Amino acid sequence: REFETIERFMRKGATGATTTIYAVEADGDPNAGFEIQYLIKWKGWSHIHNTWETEETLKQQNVRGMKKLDNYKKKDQETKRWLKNASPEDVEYYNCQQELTDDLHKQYQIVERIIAHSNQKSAAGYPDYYCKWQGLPYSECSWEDGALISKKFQACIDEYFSRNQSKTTPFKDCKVLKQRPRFVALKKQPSYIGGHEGLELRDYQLNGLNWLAHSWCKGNSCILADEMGLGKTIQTISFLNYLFHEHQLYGPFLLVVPLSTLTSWQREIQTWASQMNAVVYLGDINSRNMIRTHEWTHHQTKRLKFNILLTTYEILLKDKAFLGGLNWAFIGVDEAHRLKNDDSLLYKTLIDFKSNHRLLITGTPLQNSLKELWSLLHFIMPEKFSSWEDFEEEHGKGREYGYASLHKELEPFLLRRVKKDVEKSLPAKVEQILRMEMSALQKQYYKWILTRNYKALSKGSKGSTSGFLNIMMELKKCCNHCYLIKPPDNNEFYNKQEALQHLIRSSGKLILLDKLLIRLRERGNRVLIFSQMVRMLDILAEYLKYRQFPFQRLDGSIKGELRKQALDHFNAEGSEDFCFLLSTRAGGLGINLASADTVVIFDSDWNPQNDLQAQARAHRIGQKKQVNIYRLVTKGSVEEDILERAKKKMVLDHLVIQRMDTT
Amino acid sequence: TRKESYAIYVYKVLKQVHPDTGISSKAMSIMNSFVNDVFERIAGEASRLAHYNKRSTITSREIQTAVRLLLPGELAKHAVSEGTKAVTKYTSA
Amino acid sequence: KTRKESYAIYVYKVLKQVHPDTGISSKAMSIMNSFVNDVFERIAGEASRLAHYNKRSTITSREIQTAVRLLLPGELAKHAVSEGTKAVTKYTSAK
Amino acid sequence: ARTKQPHRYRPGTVALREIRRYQKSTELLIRKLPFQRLVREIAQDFKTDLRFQSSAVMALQEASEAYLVALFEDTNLAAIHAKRVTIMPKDIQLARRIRGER
Amino acid sequence: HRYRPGTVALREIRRYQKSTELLIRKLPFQRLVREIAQDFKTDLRFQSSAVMALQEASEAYLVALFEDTNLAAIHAKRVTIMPKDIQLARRIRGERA
Amino acid sequence: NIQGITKPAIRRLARRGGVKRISGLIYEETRGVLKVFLENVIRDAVTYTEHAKRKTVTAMDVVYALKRQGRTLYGFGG
Amino acid sequence: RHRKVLRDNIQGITKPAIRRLARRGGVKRISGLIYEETRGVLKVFLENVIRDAVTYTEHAKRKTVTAMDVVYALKRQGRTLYGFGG
Amino acid sequence: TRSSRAGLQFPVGRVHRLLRKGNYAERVGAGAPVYLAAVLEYLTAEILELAGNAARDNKKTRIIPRHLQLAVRNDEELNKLLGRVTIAQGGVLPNIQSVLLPK
Amino acid sequence: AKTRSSRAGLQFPVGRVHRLLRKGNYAERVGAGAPVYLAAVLEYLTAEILELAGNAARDNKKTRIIPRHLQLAVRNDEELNKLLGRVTIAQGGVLPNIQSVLLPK
DNA sequence: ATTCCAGCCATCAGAATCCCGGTGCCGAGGCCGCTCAATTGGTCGTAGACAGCTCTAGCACCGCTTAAACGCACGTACGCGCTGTCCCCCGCGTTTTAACCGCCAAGGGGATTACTCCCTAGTCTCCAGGCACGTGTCAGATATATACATCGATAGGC
DNA sequence: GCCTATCGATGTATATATCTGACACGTGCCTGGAGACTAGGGAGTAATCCCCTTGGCGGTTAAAACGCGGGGGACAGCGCGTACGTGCGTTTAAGCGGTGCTAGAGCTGTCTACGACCAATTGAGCGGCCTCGGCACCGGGATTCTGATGGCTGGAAT
Ligand SMILES: Nc1ncnc2c1ncn2[C@@H]1O[C@H](COP(=O)(O)OP(=O)(O)O)[C@@H](O)[C@H]1O
Ligand code: BEF
Repeated sequence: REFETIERFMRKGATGATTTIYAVEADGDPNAGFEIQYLIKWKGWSHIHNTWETEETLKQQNVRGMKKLDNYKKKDQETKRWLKNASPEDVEYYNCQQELTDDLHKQYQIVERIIAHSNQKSAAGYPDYYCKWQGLPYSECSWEDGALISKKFQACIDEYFSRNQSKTTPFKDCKVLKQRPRFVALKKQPSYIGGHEGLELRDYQLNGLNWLAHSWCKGNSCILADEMGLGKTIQTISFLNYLFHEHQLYGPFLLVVPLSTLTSWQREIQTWASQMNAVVYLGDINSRNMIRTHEWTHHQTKRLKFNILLTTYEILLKDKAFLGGLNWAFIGVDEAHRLKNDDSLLYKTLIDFKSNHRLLITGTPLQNSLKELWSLLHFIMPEKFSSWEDFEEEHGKGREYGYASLHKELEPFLLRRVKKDVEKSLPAKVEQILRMEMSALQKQYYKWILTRNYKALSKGSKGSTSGFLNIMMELKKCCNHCYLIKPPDNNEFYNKQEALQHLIRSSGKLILLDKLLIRLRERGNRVLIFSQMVRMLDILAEYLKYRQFPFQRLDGSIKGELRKQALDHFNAEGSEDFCFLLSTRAGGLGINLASADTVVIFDSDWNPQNDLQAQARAHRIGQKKQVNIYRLVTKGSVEEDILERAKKKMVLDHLVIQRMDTT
Repeated sequence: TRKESYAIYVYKVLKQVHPDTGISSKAMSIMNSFVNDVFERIAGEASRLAHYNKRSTITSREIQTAVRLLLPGELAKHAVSEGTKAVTKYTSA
Repeated sequence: KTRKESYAIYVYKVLKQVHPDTGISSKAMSIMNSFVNDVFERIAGEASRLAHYNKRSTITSREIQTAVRLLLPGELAKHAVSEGTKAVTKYTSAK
Repeated sequence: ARTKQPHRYRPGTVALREIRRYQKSTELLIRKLPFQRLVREIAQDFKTDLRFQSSAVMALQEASEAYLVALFEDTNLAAIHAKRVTIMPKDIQLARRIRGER
Repeated sequence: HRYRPGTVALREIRRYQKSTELLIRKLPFQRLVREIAQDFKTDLRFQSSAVMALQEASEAYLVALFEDTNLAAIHAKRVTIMPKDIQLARRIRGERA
Repeated sequence: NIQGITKPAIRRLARRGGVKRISGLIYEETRGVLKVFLENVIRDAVTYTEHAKRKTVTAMDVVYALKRQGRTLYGFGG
Repeated sequence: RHRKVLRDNIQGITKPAIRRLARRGGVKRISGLIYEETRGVLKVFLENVIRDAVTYTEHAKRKTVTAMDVVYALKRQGRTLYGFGG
Repeated sequence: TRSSRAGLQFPVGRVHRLLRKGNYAERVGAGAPVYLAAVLEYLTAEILELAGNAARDNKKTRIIPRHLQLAVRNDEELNKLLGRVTIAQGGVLPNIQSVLLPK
Repeated sequence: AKTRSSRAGLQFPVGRVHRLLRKGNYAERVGAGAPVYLAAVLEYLTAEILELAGNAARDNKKTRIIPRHLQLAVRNDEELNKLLGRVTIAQGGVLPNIQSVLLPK
């Protein structure tokens, strides 16, 4: 059938080069007489050029980008008008915010690590050096004058050269992998640990290090489940350092640290284990390319230069290819309970990573089912636990002897030391549950939700009736605060002092919370608020801004770089921040705060282990004072219903766990 | 439980026309939907023909007329030829 | 001559109930009969397809209701549904 | 010693490239999640507390994209008819009216 | 006396839109229908109602096509219909695509 | 025979459509489109007639053919 | 700071999305008023389809809209879709 | 009889017979034909009322296809129901585009 | 053989078509030849579509028929385009076509 | 100081529907009788209505990356108004061809009816197409490669 | 105001080498299709007869058909100006991974109500007639455009 350009917008005479770090050292401030301007910022040049400049200097050089000044003018006018009307308390909050922000900005000027050096020996003795930025990703790396960097940052060039000349970097072939050496008992802390500062590991840490070493000599991987607050990471880095020195093993190591805890690990690997080079493999694609170019391979030998990496799960997943061939011996994982669901892509990714020793670090590995514990055990040695059905039949529930069998088999693979058995100095935790009655507005919204009479809630609100497809999550919102379901009408009250009263009376919980916070304020105790609803944090922040001192915040939207500063400011001695707003899943895990005496759980997670994790953020090694924990519960509401499940689960878990001790 | 479809028969047709070629699952679903649609269309036209002529039965002739009404030109002619051949071979048994 | 059924006697009663002093010619009547036939056929086809899709062997009143809602515009659909419900209620009353 | 002591395509070149690219690619163009949001919002007006199977939204998106593409083709023909190159709302209106959409 | 171009056109528009009679001569249409059918089967007979139905359908189709053509013409800011208008109308309708 | 559809007839049909001015080329196009429509309808009409084993094309055949083509006609039966 | 404002869901069919759909249709130049018109047309189409889909769902005593409901709704409008059932 | 019980002028028995001898479903419910008859009667009543109104507007007293066409095309809902339907002798709705009218 | 498709020499299921017609409420009776005829028609249409789909696939250097290939085959054939004129094939896209008036001379 | 086009109204011939009365057809709408199809009453057996139960799979977050959306700047291409020329159509008169109507005649095909017998639906027993589920591993998704057609658009040939 | 020529650089395309998930075959079993057999209604005829389609013909207007002039639209070429495209830096939110729950989508199974299929029987609706009014006709009636004479002046021009 071409001229420079402005980057951003932040006495008379002080301008130009003389104000730069080349001359301010010799002449300081050219004038400091009795108008005002803001810090220099140019597109294309490093921040280390900080100076004080005037409106005319840009014009004189004909810098392209003057038209950009209009937005800055808008900002200036808005700030001027807004600040005057701001209440004195809000003014204080804003001033503290500015004070912290300028310090954040300045921190960039401090160079952390020289990355590369140019063959052009300027002045025949000053090669150009590629300088890293403190608190900024590798994407911002720029070359700087060798002499200039030496004047203010001499030591860093010595660091980079010494590391470059070093030969401790790992090698592809190792005889240790073929046959493990004989175990040697560590009777006392080696002198090289802690450095000249003489830092001493606590005894239980030394015992755990001995246990981990013994397990390594047998070739068996292990799970470390030390009770939260005992410093698991210190023991991990101690094992790494032991592998370094007492075995001459400088093999690749890969610690998958969460994002919130990355900086803590980095600081501790710099203080401890200073003999090892660390690479924080975080940032955008370009920054990772920069690392993979400069800090990855020793081009003169094609050998690996790094010792310990610091990656997150989300980044490791998105670059799983590159590491797949560069097999690492010591693939460590922190906050390992993410591996409790073997189907999760992290499990399938890491299980294909050829590793010789994997150590999981999780405070509460027991979790809600034996399957999760089996999953972790499988991650230890896939050969010995390759079958689920066999394990299930071998450990049939109900019979009492099976639990003792479990506690026997776990002992060589899982190590855990309760606080009371290793450090009695720590004050005992105080747990109190404060019932509270729902407010009348809460009761009316609750009645409407239960009847699903959307007609009432819709009055003057954009809420969608289809958003009620999960009544549990809306009942929880109603219980917490009315504003979550129905945004408050800002036109009802123009005076803040009245809107604050309405906000307080709107939520029954706040009626107790404000009084509790004031009473703790009298004692001078700092308070940590953990909540699993991020909008709840917004509500609480708005409430705080009216009355109390500046507060730091930690939720998943806060970029990592700022979390370092927030944590340091709250922890730093002399801090005035009254309380810390921490989202549970983001900030409740791992971070070592140890600077507060109250931990208030606004809303309870479906999983009590997360709540226990949050409580332990304060109750850590650094606490010199007892911590009082208050769990908020709304009487006559589903929140108690959740707590009943929590009680059953907790009783069962405690009964099982207590069998581990020979009491 | 069991859902019945034309997957295997379309696959046989494919391995007759293009032995090497394969067929993705969504392509197979598309072909199944097309077969169902043409089936229902021809059946409906045949039913209308029967009701109009006050018949009570659908015969090969009704299907032939439905094909002539639905498919255009050469497609209809070839479909009619194939149907006549199939019926003849069936009777020849 | 064999018998050709039609709705003439019914359309005429409806006309004499909405407009007593009015009449209808032989072609307007044919148009009305065709319209009735077309609406019947489309509603019946909707009911049949609804039944087959839902794997059911009966054309219930509810099938006709959904068919009318699918086919007629909003206001016509609402009025037709109301009248059908009333008719069904009255029919079931004399049980 | 640093011490401190362009190309531009013309209007229409990229449009043709986009035309070719999106005629070649079959990938869905509207972002899935906002379309799901709009589908749910519209459905709310008919029956509250409705649930949607994941394939229902996909089918609706495919049908809507195909309908919009056909409408844009007709609109482009209408614009060319007026000896123009820009599609304007009256072009869509004419296309719909001819197609018979009220 | 002599009307300006356009007046009689609107007069005819009003005359024919108001009325209902068939516009095409019946006998030429009968001949066209018979000729078209001849290619399919010889000796065919047509009921008068069949021819009238075909005429009604054809007139309705042509009137609708002319309305669409008029809309297309106005789109180009013209007032006179020309073939490309019919072609555009058909293509948009899907008849010729 | 197609010429039997004369210029005045197409003129009148255009008038009913609201056309005020008609180009001289519209007539051939109208004749062609009419021929195509007639062919499409008549083929189905004959097909229906042939199935019935008849020789006279009835009005019902035309009605069925139009209903297939989406041109439902009321006035003769259905 | 954020003023708690939220954009309309209809505005979620962004200007680049209409631009891309136009590109697939062969459109070289797009007037700025097309976008609102396109949004309205899409809303009307979705309303027409979803009405029939919801009716079908209600008939089955179901509270979930299934792909077959959408297929049937589109088939009613003469817009048969393939690849999701039949 | 089965129509007086429903108060419908249309025939329920004929609708039942057509539903059964129509190849629509294996069996047909008792209530289906009454519903269908009521719907058809309502539609006919609406069309006839509009047609009679149109006839009054023309001073005639006998409905003819012109009247039905006018009624259908002047009602948006009825026009949408019968969009693809052409009525013999119905003519067209008087509609002259503005651009064609004189200044 | 014991299978009605072998007798007719078709691949499509003649008995399944007979079941569908018999259960679809299309008519009160179904002849023996109607299933065979309909099965043959369906088989021919499937073969016609698949030939073009495979040709399009081989043009793109592919080996599996995807919806794009089916759409290309359907839209590039005048007859199949009329039969499937109102059919939207998911994930099939559209035929490449740029109006002349848009490209420069 | 003076004035002719557009222009508000103008005012008066025609040229049109329309408005009206007559006249008078014929198709409505009413009545009659009688068929057959709808109604009443009965048994009868399965849809399907309801209940109880298992898990998909659908919803609601948080968290975090990172690509796409967004806002703004620049300039140039297209739109839309405008003017002017030309030809193409409209309107009208007069001639020519053919519809249209009425009465008539034929016989061909639709319609109908009696009678027959063959093919289909309904029931039963008995497997082997068919499908769910599992699985091993090539085709395609995906990195990194250069190779190849030009936004122009700049510089020199007239 | 033009031809060609190279890279302000740019984005497709056409090559590899992974690796990875979807897809092409295998295997158990249980439903559904296929061999038997039967009953009986519907389809298939051959007759008959009635209508209504086809074809003739003569007169008889209506329409179609040309032919001409001149008005006003079509359509081209020109000229502003603005809104659209392109491109960049910044932001937003989609997308995806992980964690919870549980509403509700499908199934099984029980047994009961309500349709199907009968039989008598009876009245609604059908075809067949029959006889006036609604609506054609068709005037001359009125009157409602409508285009060319018109009066004037403002405005730009004299
Ligand atoms: N060996 C040690 N000696 C003294 N203090 C220690 C030691 N190990 C840990 N710490 C304290 O623990 C804090 C770090 O907590 P860390 O154990 O890193 O948290 P994580 O639970 O994430 O491991 C530090 O502030 C430090 O003061
Ligand atoms: F318990 Be640790 F701070 F993770």
